[PDB]
Formats: sequence, structure tokens, C-alpha cells
Amino acid sequence: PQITLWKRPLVTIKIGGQLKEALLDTGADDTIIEEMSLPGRWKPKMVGGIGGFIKVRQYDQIIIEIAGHKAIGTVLVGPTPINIIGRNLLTQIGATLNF
Amino acid sequence: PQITLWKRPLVTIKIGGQLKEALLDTGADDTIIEEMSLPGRWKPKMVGGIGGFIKVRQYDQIIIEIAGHKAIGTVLVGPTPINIIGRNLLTQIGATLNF
Ligand SMILES: CCCC[C@H](CC(O)(O)[C@H](CCCC)NC(=O)[C@@H](NC(=O)[C@@H](NC(C)=O)[C@@H](C)O)[C@@H](C)CC)C(=O)N[C@@H](CCC(N)=O)C(=O)N[C@@H](CCCNC(=N)N)C(N)=O
Repeated sequence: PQITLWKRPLVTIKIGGQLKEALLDTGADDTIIEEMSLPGRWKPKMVGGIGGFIKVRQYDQIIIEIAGHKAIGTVLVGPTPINIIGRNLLTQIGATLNF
Repeated sequence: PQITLWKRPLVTIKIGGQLKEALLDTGADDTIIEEMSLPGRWKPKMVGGIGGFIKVRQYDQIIIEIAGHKAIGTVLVGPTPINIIGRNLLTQIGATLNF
């Protein structure tokens, strides 16, 4: 699909067996999801942007489905104000910004 | 162009006759630039990012070129970690997300 930018580019994702809405964010290096359980090992990470940093749990090799496109990658979990799909998974679904 | 997301989508912008680097940021409602001088009156705005909220100065109707594309619109100035071109200007330059 072609997603204009008149409104926030929010899509449905499926992660960890759950459906969530998330923002496709070309300004995010990483994908950050609000608190939820994920399987496997995790390590702590600090990520920052406007307003400073939050601490998250980094889970690697997590499968996600973004707007019906499957991918795998690292997912950070923590107190993000909105779920964000960042470039580490946007690449995997073949997302480009075009103008 | 068609910009893939394997690296940050950084572009050159021109504002106030000066070239700067900025990030094309579909996760940003607005465009925020580091401290600089812009003409005219400003209005207060609070914006929220991953880490919390910051205060910025809102300047309207500012001439700005983004990767060679001319826009005229609102630029927030304040303590952003990096200059970000948000949706208010990405729509002016005709940018979409595509996958
Ligand atoms: C949490 C809100 C959605 C996330 C986006 C994030 C982002 O703007 O894409 C910024 C790009 C700016 C780059 C620093 N990216 C980030 O903050 C991401 N940061 C990064 O990718 C890198 N960090 C740095 C400092 O570059 C990396 C080294 O970690 C983090 C998400 C972590 C991966 C964001 O902050 N959007 C703001 C931008 C400010 C603006 N345009 O006004 C927004 O639209 N805010 C809306 C409301 C959103 C709610 N926020 C909140 N705290 N409730 C608003 N204020 O009007």
C-alpha cells in the first residue's frame, strides 16, 4: 500500500499472539512496543529521543506481522507512549519513503 | 526519490539560507529544528517524544527546502536531539510510505 501522511501512519500489527496498533516511524532506529510479554532472552537497553531516554527490554528474533507482512527482528518492550515500528522492521517489509 | 530505510533517512534541508541535516520522520507530527534564529513571532508548544515532553517555539509560515523540495510551513525550534522533518512538511513535499 501507499500510506499518505495527512494523519499518523498507524497500522495493525500482530506480535506475541496479540493485535496492536503501531506507528510506522522512519525516525525510529528500533521497534518499541508497550509492556507485554515476549518469549526468550532479553537484555536491558536505553533508547532516547525527544524528552530523553526510557529503559526497555530488548528481545531478539521476534516475529511480527505488520499490516499483513511478516518479518523478524529485535523488538524493544517498555514504556513507549505509542507502539512504534522502526526501521529495523520497516526494511523487512520493504517500506520506502517516496516523494 | 525512493528512500529505503537501511540507514537513517537523513537529508539536507535549507532554512534561513543555511544548509542543515535532518531526519525524515513519519513518526513526527511536526518539524522540529535545533536552536536557531527564525523571523517573526513565535507561539508556545509542548511536544512529546519517546522520553517525555519538551517546550518548543512554534514559528509559522517558514520557508524551508527539504531535499531540494520547497515548503512553507510550521517549524518548531527547541531541544530536539536531531532536526526532524515531520508530517506537516512531509505532506507538503508529497511524501508517502510505500510497501
Ligand atoms: C513517542 C511518539 C512517537 C515516536 C516519535 C519518535 C521520532 O520522532 O521518530 C524520533 C525521531 C526523532 C529522532 C530522535 N525517534 C526516536 O525518538 C527514536 N530514537 C532513535 O531512533 C535514535 N535516538 C536519537 C536521540 O536519535 C536512536 C539512536 O535511539 C526512539 C523511538 C527510539 C528508537 C516521536 O517522538 N514523535 C513526536 C515528535 C515531536 C513532534 N513532531 O511534535 C510526535 O509526533 N509527538 C506528538 C504526540 C506524540 C505523543 N508523545 C508523548 N511523550 N506522549 C506531538 N507532540 O505533537
